[PDB]
Amino acid sequence: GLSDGEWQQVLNVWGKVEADIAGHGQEVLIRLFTGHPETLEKFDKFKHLKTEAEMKASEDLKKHGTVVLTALGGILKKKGHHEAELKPLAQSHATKHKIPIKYLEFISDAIIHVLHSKHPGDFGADAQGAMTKALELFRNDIAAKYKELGFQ
Ligand code: HEM
Repeated sequence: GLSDGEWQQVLNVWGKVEADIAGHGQEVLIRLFTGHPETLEKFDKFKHLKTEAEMKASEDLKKHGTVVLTALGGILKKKGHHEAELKPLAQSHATKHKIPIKYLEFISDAIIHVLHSKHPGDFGADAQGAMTKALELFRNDIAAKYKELGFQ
């Protein structure tokens, strides 16, 4: 649960992402894969990537970063009223992709890391607080659907 002022911060931060969605999405995925190499094994289409240079050169990885962040941005713009948008993603990630909730924690922290890396000094303490709460709400509502499905 976020206040109006916290949502305002979230959507202000998101404007930074929307200026370069593919560059942000690429770096989020690279931070996830290099920091937590077990996550790469969930992607049949990226498991061939052995080095970060290959990851950086992959146009399909940048494409997938755009897909991921476009979906997250659509959820964030709902300011918590995201049941219809979140349900299909929870279902596909539990039943088809088999993504443990832990990996959603990993990517949440990676988003925070990339924002500081690309906007040093321009991602203030209030903005980090609000973004973190929004990603926690997203993860918690996914977790509720995972529990319904019995997925661990
Ligand atoms: C911010 C969190 C994330 C968002 C918004 C997101 C969004 C999406 C979307 C929109 C798709 C395509 C449609 C679908 O299959 O449902 C997708 C595919 C996928 N997601 Fe996620 N995702 C997230 C986190 C992750 C994480 C943490 C992993 C694994 C570590 C992951 C693994 C996958 C895989 C394996 C696919 C299928 C890729 C393919 O072969 O084309 N997702 N995701």
